[PDB]
Amino acid sequence: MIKFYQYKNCTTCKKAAKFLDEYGVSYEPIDIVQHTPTINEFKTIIANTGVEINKLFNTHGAKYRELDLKNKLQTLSDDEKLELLSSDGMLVKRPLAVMGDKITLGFKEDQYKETWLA
Repeated sequence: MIKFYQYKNCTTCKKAAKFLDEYGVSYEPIDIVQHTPTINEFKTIIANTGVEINKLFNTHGAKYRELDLKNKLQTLSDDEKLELLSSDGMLVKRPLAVMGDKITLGFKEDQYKETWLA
C-alpha cells in the first residue's frame, strides 16, 4: 500500500487520509520526523517516482527561510539536499504519500486523482 507520511494534528494530513479512505484506497500512516527516510530511502523514491527533490523541502514561510537554505541549495549537490531532509523530517514536507514509482506532495485532489485514482 501507499507509505503515507504525516506528523501531528495537521489539516492537510486529515484531508489526504480522508480522501484515500473516501476512495477505499489503502495507506500506511507513518510520521515524517519520527520515521524519517534515510539519504538512501530518499534517493531511491526520487529515482523511482521522479519527484522534484526541491519540492520535498518545507516551502515558503517556514524553516526554508529561517535557516535560509535557498542560498546553499543553489550551489550544493542534490545528494546534500537528500541529507538535509534525512537530518530533519520537519525539513521534509510533512504531508507526503509515496508508493513505489507513484507520489503526492501536500493537499491537491488533482495530484491524488492523477497518481492514486483512475
